[PDB]
Amino acid sequence: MSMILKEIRMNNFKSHVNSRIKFEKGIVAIIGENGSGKSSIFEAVFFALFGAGNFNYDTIITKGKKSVYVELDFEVNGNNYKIIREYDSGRGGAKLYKNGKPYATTISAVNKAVNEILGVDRNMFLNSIYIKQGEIAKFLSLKPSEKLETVAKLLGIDEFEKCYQKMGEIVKEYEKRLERIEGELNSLKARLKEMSNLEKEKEKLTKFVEYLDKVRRIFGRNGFQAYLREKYVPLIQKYLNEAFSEFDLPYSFVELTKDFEVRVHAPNGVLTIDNLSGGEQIAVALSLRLAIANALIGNRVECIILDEPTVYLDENRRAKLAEIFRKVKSIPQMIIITHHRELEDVADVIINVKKDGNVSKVKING
Amino acid sequence: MSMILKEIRMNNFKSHVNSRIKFEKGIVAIIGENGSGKSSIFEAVFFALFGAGSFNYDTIITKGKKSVYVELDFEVNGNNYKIIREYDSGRGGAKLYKNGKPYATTISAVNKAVNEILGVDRNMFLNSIYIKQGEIAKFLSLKPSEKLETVAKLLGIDEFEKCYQKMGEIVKEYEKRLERIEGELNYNLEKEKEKLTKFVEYLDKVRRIFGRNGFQAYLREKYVPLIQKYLNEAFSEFDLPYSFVELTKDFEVRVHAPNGVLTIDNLSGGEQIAVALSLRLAIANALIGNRVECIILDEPTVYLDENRRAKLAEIFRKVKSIPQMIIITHHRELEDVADVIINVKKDGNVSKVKING
Ligand SMILES: Nc1ncnc2c1ncn2[C@@H]1O[C@H](COP(=O)(O)OP(=O)(O)O)[C@@H](O)[C@H]1O
Ligand SMILES: Nc1ncnc2c1ncn2[C@@H]1O[C@H](COP(=O)(O)OP(=O)(O)O)[C@@H](O)[C@H]1O
Ligand SMILES: [Mg+2]
Ligand SMILES: [Mg+2]
Repeated sequence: MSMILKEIRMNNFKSHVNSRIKFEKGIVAIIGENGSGKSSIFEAVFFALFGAGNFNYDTIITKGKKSVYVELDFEVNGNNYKIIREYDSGRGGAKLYKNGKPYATTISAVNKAVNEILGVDRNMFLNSIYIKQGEIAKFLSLKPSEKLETVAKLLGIDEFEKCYQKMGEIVKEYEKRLERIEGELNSLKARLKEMSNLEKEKEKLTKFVEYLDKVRRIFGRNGFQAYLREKYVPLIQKYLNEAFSEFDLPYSFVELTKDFEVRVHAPNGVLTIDNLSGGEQIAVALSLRLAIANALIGNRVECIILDEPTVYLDENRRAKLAEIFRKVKSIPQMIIITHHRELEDVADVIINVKKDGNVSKVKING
Repeated sequence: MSMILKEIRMNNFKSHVNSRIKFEKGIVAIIGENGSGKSSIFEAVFFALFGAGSFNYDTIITKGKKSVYVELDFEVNGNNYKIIREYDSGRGGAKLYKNGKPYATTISAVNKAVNEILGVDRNMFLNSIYIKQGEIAKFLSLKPSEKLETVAKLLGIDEFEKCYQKMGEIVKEYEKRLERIEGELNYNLEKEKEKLTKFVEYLDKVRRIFGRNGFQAYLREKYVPLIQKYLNEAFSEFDLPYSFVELTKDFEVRVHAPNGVLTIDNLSGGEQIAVALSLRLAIANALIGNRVECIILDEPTVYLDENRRAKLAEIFRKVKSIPQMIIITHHRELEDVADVIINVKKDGNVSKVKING
């Protein structure tokens, strides 16, 4: 389930000693000089949604201060939630309202409530709503085989591989111990009791080893991983094709393979993103990233946040992406953070951020 | 396998726009005012070894800049590696040399090469070479609960607990589908139904046989003998007045003194610190299999009262088994305890590194 952001109030959150930003649907541009406090705005949003995870409040509390307060009004499934998360000199606290009425009141409940509502862990969610600095540029830069890799990372594949490997550890540990035992099996009372128990341990470990190995395969490449691929690929390919129509790409059919290779079927070829022209390469890259976000949540994303989406792009490409932005319609609320003033011409609502001597200020114009 | 650090060159890495530090064996003290750029030096070392973990390049690139470059020369098993990891405006890259000759050239290969070389994941390694500010202090004050706990936190019980959740969340998913299946079966690929019900089975077998104390156990039968052995070898080097030190299968220290077994919260204050460093150092040896080559203590003195800072200083004098012990701090005194001394001074947002005495 995807949310639509509505409003946030913050107290002593890094450079935002006292800010109150209201978001609207359509295309919102958050324009402000580098370091003016743009990104903090969202860290606070995510702080409001999941709170501390054990991290250090020294990182979000305004330097000098010893208390921070974030209040976020968002919307999931039409229902309007207000979540407040505060911290005052050691004493934490959090509460969650639903359509005006109290719903959760303890840090523990609120966290549980929030995850019950969104339907995904903090990471899955974060990747379905937040696109990091110049990601679309870094992507076109990766070698083809690295473009597959980051799709898998975004889907949480590597997550399971990482576990496949930890299980591997345990397996081997139990195997070397089965060697350390087999050897030991090859005063007189205890020597015999120990011998029996060494046999006993042998029966115990050779049993767990088999288990682990099976559950190790499930974390592996053709276990749950393959399953996840088999589940997302189709969804991504469906949204990839919607995007191609939306951003008006001259191809009637885009395919995503299990390995996550984007294949664009054209007249005389079955090309890859790298075969596309810079203009189209940008379009496809956004399409893919927007698709993944859809796949991570199930349906279509409500709100998508693009942090400095035009960062490592030349002057000509920045312009193309700007035009591609103008095409977006299928995403109720797209938030664009940037220092490029031009992008304002692509927004329905603009929010200006300007640091005033280590104190972020927010004004609405355009 | 443990490494010995030799040298690192960095470009636009946080406060180090252009620094080049050369490390030497024995005891190296990295002294510099708070915030002068000491710790970044090592973040860069670790950046050179594993690259952007899972990460935001905005965090390591000098503010204003849009490119960072780290070049680390280290040594594992006598072999001398030079690993270079760079990032220029979106375009990443990495290469690894071995004894002068190219060995790995792609980010993907280098990472794979590095892990093939060290023999442990980024975390296991990191804990076998980097003692985080406070760790020591945490062992002299934390309750007997925290201790025996915070110990396993080091052996990696956390990473194992995430896979514990994964497992439960994979059974949940397998059940969501096993559902759709039954649905479709009422209102050939019933074989998928078999594969899934079978996995949900294996998953629950391990899920229970490893519950909250599943890894707890596994850990005890892998690091404990070693933590002890190494914990002992430390007691000797430090000249502790005990012939033997036991490690309860619960990661608790049992010092053996003439008047029977003695506990940590009952030993000499000066030995408290001494024992604490021995335990931590031991845990580092266990994590890697053999004796650590290089051990980095980041501000190992913070949280200690005047007197204790002095004791630890003197216990650092005794450390001869570790070929390279790197001390980071903003306590000038400690330079007395160093063979080499690297000074770090921030010159208006730009770290500078000098060599002295
Ligand atoms: N803990 C803090 N207390 C007060 N100000 C902070 C804190 N942490 C960071 N800042 C300020 O916030 C700025 C960085 O904010 P950020 O939102 O990342 O900017 P932007 O996204 O506009 O590039 C820095 O300019 C810094 O001075
Ligand atoms: N990305 C960055 N670009 C430039 N300077 C940075 C960056 N990140 C941190 N710093 C600066 O470096 C200092 C922190 O460096 P650090 O090496 O952690 O210090 P120390 O270890 O001496 O306490 C802070 O003083 C901070 O202002
Ligand atoms: Mg930003
Ligand atoms: Mg430091």
